Amino acid sequence: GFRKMAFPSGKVEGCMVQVTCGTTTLNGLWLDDTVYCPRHVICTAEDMLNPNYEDLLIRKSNHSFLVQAGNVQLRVIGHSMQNCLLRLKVDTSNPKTPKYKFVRIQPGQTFSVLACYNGSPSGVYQCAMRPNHTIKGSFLNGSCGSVGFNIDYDCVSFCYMHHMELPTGVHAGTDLEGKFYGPFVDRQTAQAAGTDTTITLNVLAWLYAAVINGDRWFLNRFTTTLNDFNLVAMKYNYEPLTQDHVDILGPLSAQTGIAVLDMCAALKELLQNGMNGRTILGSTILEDEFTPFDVVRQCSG
Amino acid sequence: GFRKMAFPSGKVEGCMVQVTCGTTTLNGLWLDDTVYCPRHVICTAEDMLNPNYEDLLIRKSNHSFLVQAGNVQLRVIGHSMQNCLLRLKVDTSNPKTPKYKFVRIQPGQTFSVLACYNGSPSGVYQCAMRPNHTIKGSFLNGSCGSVGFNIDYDCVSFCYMHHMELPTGVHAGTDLEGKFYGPFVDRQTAQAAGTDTTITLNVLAWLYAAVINGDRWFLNRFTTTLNDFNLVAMKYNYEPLTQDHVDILGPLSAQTGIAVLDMCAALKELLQNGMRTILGSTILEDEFTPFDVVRQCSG
Ligand SMILES: *[C@@](O)(CO)[C@H](C[C@@H]1CCNC1=O)NC(=O)[C@H](CC(C)C)NC(=O)c1cc2c(OC)cccc2[nH]1
Ligand SMILES: *[C@@](O)(CO)[C@H](C[C@@H]1CCNC1=O)NC(=O)[C@H](CC(C)C)NC(=O)c1cc2c(OC)cccc2[nH]1
Repeated sequence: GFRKMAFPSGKVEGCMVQVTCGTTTLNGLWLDDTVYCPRHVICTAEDMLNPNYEDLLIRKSNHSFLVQAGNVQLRVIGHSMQNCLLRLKVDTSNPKTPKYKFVRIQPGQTFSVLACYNGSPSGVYQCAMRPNHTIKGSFLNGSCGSVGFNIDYDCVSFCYMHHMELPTGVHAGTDLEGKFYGPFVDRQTAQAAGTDTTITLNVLAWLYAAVINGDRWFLNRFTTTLNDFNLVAMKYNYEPLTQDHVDILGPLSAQTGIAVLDMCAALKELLQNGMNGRTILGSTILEDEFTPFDVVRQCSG
Repeated sequence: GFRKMAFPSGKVEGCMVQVTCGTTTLNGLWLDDTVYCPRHVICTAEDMLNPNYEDLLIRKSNHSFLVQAGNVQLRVIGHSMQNCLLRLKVDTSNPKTPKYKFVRIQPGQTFSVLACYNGSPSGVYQCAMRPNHTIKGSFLNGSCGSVGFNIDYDCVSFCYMHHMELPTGVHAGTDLEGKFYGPFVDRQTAQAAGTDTTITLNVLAWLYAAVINGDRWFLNRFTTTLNDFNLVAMKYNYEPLTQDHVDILGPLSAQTGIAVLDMCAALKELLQNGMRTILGSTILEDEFTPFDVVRQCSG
């Protein structure tokens, strides 16, 4: 079969802690002797409308922060601001720290989210970095500080820390350097994102995954040039496909025997005609949150 | 919006091992000093076509089993078969054993699956046990012995151990007592599942989830008996509701003030007259249980 699959979250669960400053509590990520968390933990409800973060942070001391790993309190021995995050130095190192890296994910790429509440892991799901730099996640009150990550041979690449839910229900956050993805700001305001687009490379990978798993009703005897495909794709708010993206689909094309441009012609027909009550891999819409890597990993190992 | 979400898998990852007999390898579950795994690990590829498990197990000794946590071997000191599983006693009690229970889930219930290969966890996803006793999973060669589970208050309830991929691409397995879900058997044969039906309980949970989010156009001024609903639902390939299903809907019914039977009358009208959108599609979702809805609406 074919399902949306997240990385096993164990390596990340062992890093989640709770951070409290006054009456504000959120999640933190404890790696070696540092705890990372969103900086708005230092704000009161009144500060959040227009916070002068450097001004608010200089008024805090080490004992202002209560850090808890389960029932155990970790003593904060230093603090510094890391863009929209705080870096809290603690007096003990996390023995459960995996091999890790901090990466800045690009639009179209996917990652797993470990949703946490009060320092306790609660759920794990897969998300994609949207072209408009939001993520379509599922986060409730207390989820700030939850992280997004990928795993490669026991190394955890952390790429996202959660901060905000927009009025439309989509989400905004930062990388682990504290830099927001997109034009968002950590202030208590209603913020709109730019117009989103469909991740074309991922839709094509998902159509290849459908062929690999028996679904091929949408295929046709036609072909298209890359430019003619891109003209139709842009008309429907889909990202243009570059020659680099065609090359990425090489392995999936060689596996199914379907040329990349032949799959583009099938997608062009789907965009123009529609699905007309039919389904692809159980879905009634074109799915764009599976990368070619996600498809290859799930079908081949 | 709603999405499939799995439980954090760490407590289960700490229990995954690999079990090998000859060149046949699969996954096992290590809890305290016992390792549970599919009994077909004792078969060569040719033995699987028509195996006599009792006879095949007589010639296996404790020294025949290679159990590994990573590349660390755990010595087997006892073995027994329990239905379609093997229970191997090992010389080491797993320090990472969470608080746990073994449960046999009912059709319609959801659970997380930790797909494993060679004892190494690879991915996690949420599955629903279909009324035909299959799951629409994603499994490759080497996935046998992967487990399904739910976590409630740091207690892991194990409910599924993977054994087979049917010719239609759906999957079959057993509970942690080795009893298959459905009429399947552990042999290398093409087996067919019965025709599947829609999980009525979960469609009702999805309607309550829509009401919780302010989408309530489909509610009507009538009610139905459970029997009248069951008779109409079966004409639409929907499962009949049981007293347990009505009980499970208790919290959602109290939260919205919609009696379960009043919601069945709304669903009955949707079935007989069609659909407009709900949350906000024309297709009703049947893989989110009443617990899944509460978990994503209330937190
Ligand atoms: C964090 O848990 C707070 O620590 C929280 C997570 C969201 C709550 C619900 N779902 C979530 O994803 N984030 C916030 O509450 C942030 C805090 C900022 C960065 C200081 N704020 C918002 O997400 C936010 C504020 C407003 C708003 O105002 C006025 C109006 C409309 C939307 C909105 N979202
Ligand atoms: C286990 O990993 C074996 O240890 C394996 C898992 C499947 C392989 C691929 N995807 C999976 O989910 N299970 C099997 O290979 C089982 C072994 C049995 C229980 C002894 N066999 C099947 O799943 C199986 C056999 C046949 C078949 O024959 C002939 C014909 C059609 C389908 C089919 N499935």
